[PDB]
Amino acid sequence: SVRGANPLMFRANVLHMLLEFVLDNLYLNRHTGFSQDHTPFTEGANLRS
Amino acid sequence: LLHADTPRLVTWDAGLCTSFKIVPIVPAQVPQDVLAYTFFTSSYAIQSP
Amino acid sequence: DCRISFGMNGAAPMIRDETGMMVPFEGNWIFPLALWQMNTRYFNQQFDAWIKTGELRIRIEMGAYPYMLHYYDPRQYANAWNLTSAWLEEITPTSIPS
Amino acid sequence: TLVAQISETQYPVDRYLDWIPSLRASAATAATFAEWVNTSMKTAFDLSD
Repeated sequence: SVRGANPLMFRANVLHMLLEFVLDNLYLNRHTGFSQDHTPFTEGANLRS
Repeated sequence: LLHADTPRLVTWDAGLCTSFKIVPIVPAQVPQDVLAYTFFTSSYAIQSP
Repeated sequence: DCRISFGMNGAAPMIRDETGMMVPFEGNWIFPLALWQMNTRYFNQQFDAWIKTGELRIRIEMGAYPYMLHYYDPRQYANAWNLTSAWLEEITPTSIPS
Repeated sequence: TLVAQISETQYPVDRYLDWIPSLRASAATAATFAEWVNTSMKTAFDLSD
């Protein structure tokens, strides 16, 4: 069945999912740029583009 | 053993870093008898987080 | 923090004060320019029917502003609503009309 | 003298124009203001270089 799954493989499936999650979220945040706000919503903030 | 493929260690990311997204499920009842349609910000198309 | 709440079943709609009170659309008010600047469309839709007809005095603290004035004829009828609603509709988050 | 009026520095100025609303100027805003001042000065004094 396409809609079915074996209940006894759940731990291995979850561990593989966590491995995929960690092994994907393995990047370095990069500085991009900023721009001073002109509108009065933020009180002179440095918005990021 | 002569020439092993090098891995990729540094991989920059430019977008905002997150993994949880908020998703709507059912449409809202913006046109309703009780409250006038001028109350909701959806009528004025104000973008919300 | 100024939040507008509609009144159900005929109760007057009322906005939120600085202390936390909910005051109705009456009396004399004081607004910073930034409030109307950020809510140029919500406030305009809700306040026109009260400023023109009902009792509502709003003082918008600005500091300095460019002005342009029109000389009307005093021996004839005059009305400045068509002149004021234009400014209150062209008020925008980025800029200010004269 | 004219950038210490709108920015936040420690240059002792008279600060006459404080009743006129403004914002805490940032680097880009101050740079644009300085460029306008510079081009106005060159235009007035007839310089090209």
